[PDB]
Amino acid sequence: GKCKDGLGEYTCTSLEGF
Amino acid sequence: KPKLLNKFDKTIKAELDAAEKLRKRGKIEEAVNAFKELVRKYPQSPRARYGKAQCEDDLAEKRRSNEVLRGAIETYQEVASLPDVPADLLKLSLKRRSDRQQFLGHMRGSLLTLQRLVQLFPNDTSLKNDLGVGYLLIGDNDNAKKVYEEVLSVTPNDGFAKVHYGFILKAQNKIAESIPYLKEGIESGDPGTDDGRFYFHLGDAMQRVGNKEAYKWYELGHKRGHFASVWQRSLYNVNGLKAQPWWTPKETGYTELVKSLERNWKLIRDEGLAVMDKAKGLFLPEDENLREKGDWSQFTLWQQGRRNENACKGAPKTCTLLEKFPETTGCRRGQIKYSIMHPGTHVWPHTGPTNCRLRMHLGLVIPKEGCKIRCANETKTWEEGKVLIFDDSFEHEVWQDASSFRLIFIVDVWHPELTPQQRRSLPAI
Ligand SMILES: O=C(O)CNC(=O)C(=O)O
Ligand SMILES: [Mn+2]
Repeated sequence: GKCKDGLGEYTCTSLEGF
Repeated sequence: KPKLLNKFDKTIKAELDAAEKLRKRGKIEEAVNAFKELVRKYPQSPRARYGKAQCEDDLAEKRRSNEVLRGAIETYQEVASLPDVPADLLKLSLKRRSDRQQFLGHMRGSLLTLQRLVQLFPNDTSLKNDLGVGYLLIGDNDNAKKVYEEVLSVTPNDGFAKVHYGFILKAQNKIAESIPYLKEGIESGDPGTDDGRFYFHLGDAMQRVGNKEAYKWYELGHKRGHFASVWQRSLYNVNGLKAQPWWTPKETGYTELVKSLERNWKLIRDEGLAVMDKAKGLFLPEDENLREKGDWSQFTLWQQGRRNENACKGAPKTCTLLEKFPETTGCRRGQIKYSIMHPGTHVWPHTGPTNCRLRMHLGLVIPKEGCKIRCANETKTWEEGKVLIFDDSFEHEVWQDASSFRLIFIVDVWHPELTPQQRRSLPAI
């Protein structure tokens, strides 16, 4: 689930680690 | 306040405090060894084990190592496994375990920890809420919704549960239902309710129902530092970037890209039309609940700075043309896509997620009338073979009332004032 045109998702980024 | 020492740990409180003292003084390095010595000497001490974990946690911060943080995450688990662990310490250790698991993106692992925490402390409302966040972070809104329903059946006044329930309801296009939950939730002032997401979606829900009180909440979100302005409400921002609804090519500095799009616009059009005719399934309906009504679909060539190889086989020349412009192909907070909209379409006022991109629109097939786009207080029209540029982090709105289809080409670029290093490091959106 990605934020392309909007801000519909709880988080729009997905980080893994440092 | 928090009691962290069981009967035996109370008998070694001097050694334990000594080691913890070294950790607070930033001398994390000899603190690790101090707590590791205590763990060898007292292998069942929960407080010693927790100290080892916290030190490993700080060492992860210093060294920036995923591997050692992974170690810390195991040590936090180890604390919970030991006998006679004080309730406060058990909760603290497993809470931190989850937090750090989420940081690494082990969201599945985090969930099991949160489920365990709720199992261990069935009356702790905050932990049920945290479990709800865990479900949200993995995209499981169904299970998230259940959790907050469960919380609200016991604790109806819990603001955290209300804003999050409201957020889920709005995501489900339960606009009217979501408003009182978002509103009462923010109004509760409970910790975790003062979040830009809830201001953003409350005002939007209100806009969709014709409640003119919407901008009062945008104004408040601005006042509380969530929005750059009442018009520009993106939540993933680099502060300071030049902010204006409409941009000229020269103002962006991407004049070579604009020249190429406008000079070569017909090949871009023609490949788009070919896909419409021979492979229309490559156009995917807009799926972010932005439409009041009508038909709107997009055919994406690049997203998050990654070329879609299969999609580019449908528009090979267009993709080859774009390869020359890393300012868009490397824009990891934007896309490159065809966008088709048909008559009887109205896109709600909405806002993009980040101020770090600018959005170019190349007209490909534009009916003489019926099509227009508003950004902020200004409405404009497309032209075939001509580029429009706007900042979609500003509120914008779209209508299609022509008598045939409207096709544009959307090319996102990094905000020009972003440095090469910022362009390199910003997480993808
Ligand atoms: O593609 C369209 O017709 C409408 N586009 C947008 O709202 C956008 O580009 O952010
Ligand atoms: Mn948009």
